[PDB]
Amino acid sequence: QTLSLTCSVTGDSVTSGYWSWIRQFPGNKLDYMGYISYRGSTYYNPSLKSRISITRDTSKNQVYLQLKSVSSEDTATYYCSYFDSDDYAMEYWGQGTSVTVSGGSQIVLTQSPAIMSASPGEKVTLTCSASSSVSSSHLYWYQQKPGSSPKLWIYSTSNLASGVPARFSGSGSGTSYSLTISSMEAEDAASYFCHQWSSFPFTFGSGTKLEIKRAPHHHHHH
Amino acid sequence: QTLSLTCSVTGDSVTSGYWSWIRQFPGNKLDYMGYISYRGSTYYNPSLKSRISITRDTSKNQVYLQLKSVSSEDTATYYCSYFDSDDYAMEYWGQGTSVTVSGGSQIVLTQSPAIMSASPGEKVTLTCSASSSVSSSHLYWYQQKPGSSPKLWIYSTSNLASGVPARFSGSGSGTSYSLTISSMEAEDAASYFCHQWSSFPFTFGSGTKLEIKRAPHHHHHH
Amino acid sequence: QTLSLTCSVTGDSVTSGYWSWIRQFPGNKLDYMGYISYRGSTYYNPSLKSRISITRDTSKNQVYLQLKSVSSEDTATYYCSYFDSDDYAMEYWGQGTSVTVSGGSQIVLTQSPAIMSASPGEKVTLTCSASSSVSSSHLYWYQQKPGSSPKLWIYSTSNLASGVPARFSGSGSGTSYSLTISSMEAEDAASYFCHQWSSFPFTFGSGTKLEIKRAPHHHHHH
Ligand code: NI
Repeated sequence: QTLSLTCSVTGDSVTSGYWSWIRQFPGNKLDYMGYISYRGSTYYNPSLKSRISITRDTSKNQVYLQLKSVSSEDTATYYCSYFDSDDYAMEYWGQGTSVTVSGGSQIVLTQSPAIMSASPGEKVTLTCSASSSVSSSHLYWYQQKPGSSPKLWIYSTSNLASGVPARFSGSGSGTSYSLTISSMEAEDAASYFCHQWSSFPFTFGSGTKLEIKRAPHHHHHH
Repeated sequence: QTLSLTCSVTGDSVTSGYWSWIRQFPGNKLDYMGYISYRGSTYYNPSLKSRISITRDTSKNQVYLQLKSVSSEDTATYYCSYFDSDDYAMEYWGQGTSVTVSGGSQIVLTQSPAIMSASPGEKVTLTCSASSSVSSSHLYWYQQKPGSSPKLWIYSTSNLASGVPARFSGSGSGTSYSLTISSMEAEDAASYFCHQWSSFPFTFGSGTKLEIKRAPHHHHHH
Repeated sequence: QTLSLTCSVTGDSVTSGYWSWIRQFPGNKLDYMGYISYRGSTYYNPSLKSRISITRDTSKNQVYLQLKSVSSEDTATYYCSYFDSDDYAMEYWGQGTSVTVSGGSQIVLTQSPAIMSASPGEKVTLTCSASSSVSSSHLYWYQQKPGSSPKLWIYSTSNLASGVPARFSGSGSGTSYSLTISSMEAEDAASYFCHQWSSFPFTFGSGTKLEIKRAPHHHHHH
């Protein structure tokens, strides 16, 4: 029983780049499966390799993911991301197709805490601990709102994607990195995953779910 | 005026299976349109048949839905689900394309209540009443969070999709089935639809919207 | 460095219509890029024209968006909408593919306020001010819930898409238009954008984010 999914984020055009498949398990732990480059070369995450096969068909203009010998373990939502660059670097993510099946070492990134509780205007600080050293220009932060696919929020440790509101910043180097918000705003109620792609295989943090309380209220009418 | 939508969840590969179109009306009442099998055979829901036409093109690797003679009544969001099995059973849903048009018997599943209000840690119990007897291994439960497409939560009455947190269980047989949560968790704030596919045509419940209160608070500072 | 995206909302079938690309910037300001018609003719928004190129391939059954000379400014989420009509008028939107890049006159519609705070059952009233006169049958209202793509809520100023709950209405003419809800309902917690397509180039309002308070509570146990 094989899993076969299609991807088609990019159009015609396109002269290079890297299509990568990524799955998110329930629990939200993100997993980097592998990629296929324009000139045909692929990379599969060792955790599989024997099972996974990424391919493409410029004839149909579709990129495929074949995950042989599936089992309830592969139940997750699958994303297909496209990545290109010179100095300018483009990154777009597909929608996530949710898959459910029935039959019942690297740089590990440690997100903490698993769920930060914040009221509005409050200063917020999230930490990501890398099980080893990671190039500071290959450390990324993604924001994900329930139902949406990951949005590149901060790239190269401290650089804010265009449009990220000023209240955000990104600190770090070597094994300890962090993201902070000068002061909540409820539009920041999401999940933040740190990402590292300097060491193969590429990894993601477990997640911090960020959500704000309501703020105080009183009843001295009174 | 015809409605023409495409689907492409599966990739190359694939040696069988059943692509099925399903629409969700505003109100969230889900509707099972029909399916097309790999070896070419189709099934259309009687409510239409004269209007609907499902087809595929392995050349473009796309599955199509043609719904002739549309009218404001067909305004809904359309999903394309793929279903395969031996003993292992794969099921993945497309994204939902939202359609809006302007011009102004079976086993009916009864969800109840239409909207359960729960605080955290509370025991929760949702009921689904079938207008007739339904095979207990063809009764399914789907969870849908606003904006997302249905996620297979429980299959065969009481079996939890991999990753469904332990606090969930599924009771039932014959005409009365139910789903319960040992104790809320706000991540359970979604909609739960029961599904039956033992009797043609296949049907879905109306929906229960599940959402939690906040929990108590006090002000004895004091 | 060019941006190349694909679209495939429509299926085979289809005898005309207009595929249009629209981007939404972080901040949510919506932007109308252009369209391509079935018989091949295109229209590009003047803000670009030199950069944008819309095309299609009936061979692959895909519609493309090529946005040459990208820069962090084009970071947004891109939608592909399909529009057809005789008297019956079909409109469906794609999913939004989120794009992020790194390198650091018309009828302007003014949404107000940028964020209305409402408790349940309350009468709500949102206003849209057009920098000039707009045909009242080319003024539209879209609802967007975080993570979802715009849903056509009201068309031709005052006509409710099928399924829009009765509590909604749409007032206006000439330069001032408005949308109202007879009484909240928390399922109305979304964003509402007014849209005008009588004058080229077509425009969208900035957005009003609509969200309800909780309602009062007391503690006289007591
Ligand atoms: Ni109180």
